[PDB]
Amino acid sequence: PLRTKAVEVLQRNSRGAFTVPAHGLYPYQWLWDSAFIALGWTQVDWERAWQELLCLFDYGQGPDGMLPHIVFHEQSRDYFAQPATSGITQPPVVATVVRYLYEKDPDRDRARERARYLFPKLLAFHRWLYHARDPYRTGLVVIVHPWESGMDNSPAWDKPLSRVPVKHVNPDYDRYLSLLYLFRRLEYDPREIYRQSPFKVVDVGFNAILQRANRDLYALAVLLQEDPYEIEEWIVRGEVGLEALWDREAGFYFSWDLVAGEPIAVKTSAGFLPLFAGTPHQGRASLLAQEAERWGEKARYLLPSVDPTSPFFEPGRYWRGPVWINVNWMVAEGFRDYGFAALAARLKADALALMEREGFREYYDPLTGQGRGGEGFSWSAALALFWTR
Repeated sequence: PLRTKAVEVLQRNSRGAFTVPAHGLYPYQWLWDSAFIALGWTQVDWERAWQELLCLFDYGQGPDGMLPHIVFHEQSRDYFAQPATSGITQPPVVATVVRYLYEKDPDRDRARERARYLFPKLLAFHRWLYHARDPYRTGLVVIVHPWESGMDNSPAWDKPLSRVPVKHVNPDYDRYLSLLYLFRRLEYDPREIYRQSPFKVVDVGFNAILQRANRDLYALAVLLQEDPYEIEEWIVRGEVGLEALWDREAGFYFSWDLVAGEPIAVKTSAGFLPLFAGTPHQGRASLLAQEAERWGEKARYLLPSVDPTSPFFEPGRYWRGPVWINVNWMVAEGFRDYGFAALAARLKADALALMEREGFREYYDPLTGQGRGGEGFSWSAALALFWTR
């Protein structure tokens, strides 16, 4: 059965206080993955759920507040000296997860201590994001590397990647490396990099996840009687920003290319995420529902990472068509919030169906349902568990 196997995947991937994204990988912890995985652990051990995140912050956060998309522990970690880490970040879904753990932990004493310990660290991460990636206080942050979107080869990044002057067991990169070399040359000065990076994009997914996190960080601040001053500012500006990404003519949310100074006219699953942030009004959400329905007419399993009718659509190629469980989850949550129960139910049904038939894989072919990528993929198992709690 799904749940028992899911728990087996997590234990197997467990390395003390953190969980590796998939089987066969080195003992490295990932920011985005660990957040989703924590939700999974709530169905097994709450202390272990909390430890996943404590480990991420304690061993991965620097004095500037940034949370690296990867912490190179190179070893197992005991429950709550400094390992190496990446120099970039990834989707900040963590605050949304921490709010859940805090509100649902049966042990109230533990919840208060863990939430109070993590709050300032969460504040620091959000602060870094805006100070470093939104210096002009627009309300929107930019990613300087396609990897930061957590959707590596999304077709939306194609053009942007083009201008760049030159995790998986199963065996572009030239340009991904160039950016890192540039960041190195600039000795990672936030001010300089934001100004010089040849790749600067306002990712709709990254920002929607961040706006939802801001909203949840605020709730956490009030419940713990912390000062919400800074969070309030991010929320108000963020509300204006995310909604600006809506393209009336195309009837969809697009990411923006600030280098070119234009919207990236490519419809991907990330464009549905503002539903998760809760910014659109009902009319806009229904246009999104209609679009998701359109996609369902060309794919068997719901929510391909890219419009099935898009010329960039490829059924089994990472983020260029395949179905992802974490995205199905966030989008379903959002549709439910706007009253599209049936659409939300379909997303969950397809997600559970895929994992039941193929097991816990990284992504799935939307036309055949074939599993792809890593095996025993952690947040597919974690979300299977959290999904059916």
